[PDB]
Amino acid sequence: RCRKNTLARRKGRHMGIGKRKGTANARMPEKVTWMRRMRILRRLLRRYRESKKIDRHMYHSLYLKVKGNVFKNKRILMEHIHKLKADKARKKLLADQAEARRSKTKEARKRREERLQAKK
Amino acid sequence: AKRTKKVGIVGKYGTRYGASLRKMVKKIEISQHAKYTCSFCGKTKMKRRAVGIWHCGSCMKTVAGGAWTYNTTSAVTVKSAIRRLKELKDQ
Amino acid sequence: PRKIEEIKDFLLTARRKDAKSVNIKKNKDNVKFKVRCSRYLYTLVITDKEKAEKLKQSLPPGLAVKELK
Amino acid sequence: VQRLTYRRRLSYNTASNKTRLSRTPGNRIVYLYTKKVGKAPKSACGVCPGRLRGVRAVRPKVLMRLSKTKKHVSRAYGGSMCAKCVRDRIKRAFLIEEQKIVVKVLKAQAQSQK
Amino acid sequence: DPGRGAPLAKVVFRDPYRFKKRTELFIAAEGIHTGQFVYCGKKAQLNIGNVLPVGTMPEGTIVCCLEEKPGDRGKLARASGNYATVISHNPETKKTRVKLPSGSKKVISSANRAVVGVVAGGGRIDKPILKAGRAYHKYKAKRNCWP
RNA sequence: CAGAUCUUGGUGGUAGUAGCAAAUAUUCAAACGAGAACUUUGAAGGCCGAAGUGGAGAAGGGUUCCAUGUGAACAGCAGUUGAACAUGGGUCAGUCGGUCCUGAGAGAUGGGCGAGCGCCGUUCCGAAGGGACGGGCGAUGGCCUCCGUUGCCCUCGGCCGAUCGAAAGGGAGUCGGGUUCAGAUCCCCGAAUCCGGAGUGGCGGAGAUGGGCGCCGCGAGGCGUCCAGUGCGGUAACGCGACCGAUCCCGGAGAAGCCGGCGGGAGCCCCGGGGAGAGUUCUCUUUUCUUUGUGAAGGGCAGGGCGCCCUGGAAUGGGUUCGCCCCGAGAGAGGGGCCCGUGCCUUGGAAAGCGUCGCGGUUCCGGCGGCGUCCGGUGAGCUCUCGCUGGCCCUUGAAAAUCCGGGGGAGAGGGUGUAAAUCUCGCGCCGGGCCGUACCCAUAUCCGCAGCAGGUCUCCAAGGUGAACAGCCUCUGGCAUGUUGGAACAAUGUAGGUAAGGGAAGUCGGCAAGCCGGAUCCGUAACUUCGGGAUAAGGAUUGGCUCUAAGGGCUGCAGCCGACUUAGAACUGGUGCGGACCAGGGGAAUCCGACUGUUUAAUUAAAACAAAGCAUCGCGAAGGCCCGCGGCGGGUGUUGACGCGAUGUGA
Ligand SMILES: [Zn+2]
Repeated sequence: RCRKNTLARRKGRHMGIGKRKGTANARMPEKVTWMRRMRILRRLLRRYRESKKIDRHMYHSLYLKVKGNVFKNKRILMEHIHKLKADKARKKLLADQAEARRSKTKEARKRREERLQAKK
Repeated sequence: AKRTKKVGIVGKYGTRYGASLRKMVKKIEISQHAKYTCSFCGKTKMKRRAVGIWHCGSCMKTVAGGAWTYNTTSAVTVKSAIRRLKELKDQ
Repeated sequence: PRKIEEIKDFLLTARRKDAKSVNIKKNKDNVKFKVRCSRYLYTLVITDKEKAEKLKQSLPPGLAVKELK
Repeated sequence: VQRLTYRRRLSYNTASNKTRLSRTPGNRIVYLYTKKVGKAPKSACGVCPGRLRGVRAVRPKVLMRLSKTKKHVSRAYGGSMCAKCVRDRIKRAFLIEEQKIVVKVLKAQAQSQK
Repeated sequence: DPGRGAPLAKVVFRDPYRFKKRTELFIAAEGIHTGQFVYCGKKAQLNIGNVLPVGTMPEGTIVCCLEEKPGDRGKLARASGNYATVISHNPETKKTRVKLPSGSKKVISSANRAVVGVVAGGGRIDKPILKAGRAYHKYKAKRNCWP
């Protein structure tokens, strides 16, 4: 019988607030909750660093955010890093347009002075 | 800090013992528990192991100091005057 | 106890002057001899029954009991 | 579940009455009193916080049977140090000593040369 | 030193008559540390915590752990935060006048030692014990007198 | 003798009376027996419910132990029973403790005081070492070869204080199975250990066995010379199997508090598969219940840990914990060394143990045959244990007996085959005396004049519920309601309940009783020393079942698989849902004490004492205060004005 009831409670019945005497901090402590969260997030970031998906600067400027829990859950972290990587990609691409549009004219000027000293 | 207004560190004394006692003791509870800079190795590792005895962290030195700090005004002025008398004696 | 990995040294203990006896024991996985010397029980673990039966006859001296199951 | 019983005359708790659990061949859970661990020798300079990294750590009365070699490092002036002593005390015993003797020679020449 | 706020300094001296060391315990003058070399005797010039006989020092060498008669191994003014100030000598009759912690002016005979500097553990009486239990714990290491 | 609350002894009435009421509870059948409300077996229903009505101990009791027999006296009834009575039996230790050492102390001779039995005192007023490595001489015993013994002569030593004081401190060394009418870490079987012995070295191993030489030789070695030989390896941490040594010295271990936090190992608990016995079958249930192991000591391996090393040199600062923390005094980065090692492999070792099916001895059997003792998971669980790191103090956290490391080199030893050595290098020979050793450890073996609701120190602690060692129920383990049963169900009681309407009108007073009570979401006053007040007050919700979203790791997904918790939603019941259990009545005021703490054991828990804070007073040791019969007596004093000693008030 107890195995049956435990199975049912695992599924979720019997556990409404009507059967919860004692604190929420007593059902599952804040300290353990935070440990579970943070030891997951950092075992994430170290794995990122090994994979080289993020380098030292990103990792060590993330390691204080995860500690101040601006980020809450592994999925939140995944989206945020995929997004900053997209933003670094955007910055690189928009720097590349800059250097290309620079060089085009910066040497059309040399060929322009060739034309000028041909016409004079 | 956000958690208090003017109790500082002696908040851990609840609501007992009075007011000016806690004001006269907060001024000392921060000094005796702060970590001073060991002037023998440079690190931030100087700490009180008991009354009147100060320890360091890496150079592992121990210096007899005040009960709540590491240099009483009296001690430092005595050291200066010791210098000023050795100078006079030794020309 | 002690384990002897070497047949010749096992034999040398066997023909020392102070071994009380040697027990031969069989099992479908292994065969082990046990020379009870004066202070230690020296066990030999032979995993090849043909060389085990040749060593059985190899054991020289006048103390050869006992053979077990 | 088996509730157990102290196997010697004491029934108190102390430091000399300390226990480990184990299982016999006959499937019985029994106590076994253990020998309280100790510490390896330490800094014979008295400043190095560490304790020696060279020597077996056992009850000091056990040493009457332990092998010579196991109770000391192979170095000279060692085996009575701590890891930080074994290294830095033995270096310091030189970087002080030789410099000082040489400086004594120099200042002796200075005393001769007014 | 249990039941005293003026921590002791344990000093190793080579014994100049045999091959051994004597280890004494002075009252640590303020500001000394481990690994200092302390100079004791008649000709050891002025340094902190380097005892030299009263009367071969100028006027104002703030001493502590003074003696009372020549050869008491140091008696006067060694509690936490105290000191005695030499005022002036009497070169003949070897009398040096010292001003003691309680405003006294005693005419101490010369050639009795005194550690130079003030006593460690100073400033001790400025923090209210604030609680009966703490006062209890203070006096239970010294003597049965507290309640 | 009539008396004296007369003394001792004896006997009535009260009286077959009070009474044999604390903690739920007993019933059927049978055996022995002259005999059964109680003994015993079998069944059934109950309780202690692991903070036991359990299994062991320390004190303390002292034969209460165990078998048999008796039921004369006791067990407040009975009794075939006992803790009673009588006759028999029981306690086996190098390894378990004492003995060993020292703590707070205690207490001797030197000395002192004292009419005096004696007292004071514990390094102070003392010629305080009876020890020894060794050199020299004598005297010897063998075999006075050359080793052993003694006396004498030197040479060296701190007496740095006799002795006792701990069955819980320190204190080397034993574990598993088996056995009894009672004894087991003791007896039996097996497998290890510590110390001391062998100064006739018992064996092997190390010391350490060569380098250069000219000559007979392909060679090999050889002949004679000489010379070195108190270890080897790695740059380092340190390793290898041992690797000379005294007085003397330095050190180490013995040997250190409380509390928080976290991890690693372990046992136990929980879950998925197996097997093997058994429960249920009126229908269902690959089901439910028990069991499903390897010590000591080794040898190896993972597993933890370092403030240990080498390379190189970091700001675009970095590393990283639950929190911290570390870094030009060398970060990360690689390559290593050590410490622990209870976990796993194997040696013990399956032959033993266990669970099952079976056959003999059929009796006594450590009887003999079979098949099994298998494979995974889980975790903020609990308990031990191991480690890292913190916080606290006007508290800093025992001592010695013991054993060990290094420094130094007084000496020893040999002549090219070998010695003195061997901190334990491996074996082998021998020894470990004395005393305690049963039982109970408590609503029956102890103290309370008892088989007394009183008291007395510890270990270990299953499942469910729930925050939980709370309360409630159930397993292993016990128990017969606590000095009796039967039939009645009156009054008073004693302990529990309930109530129409009214709500303190009762009474000296809301005394007693009653109401609130856990969670989650909301929500907050006066006042304040700014932390409190504060669970203020006040309101809402709470079951069952059916779902959805979110919260993980292992080999961007893809694939693998598992543990719980949260938030939201639909439906459902006579509006019921912390449904037993567990669980705060509230507010506006006055008086007193600041608070916590403590007291009148056996009528006074307070406004009394204390208490921090404040304020005094003496005292520079030929001293303040104080004990003392006495002294160079004694405490504060292992002390010195931020210290003592004497007071008052009391944040
Ligand atoms: Zn420092």
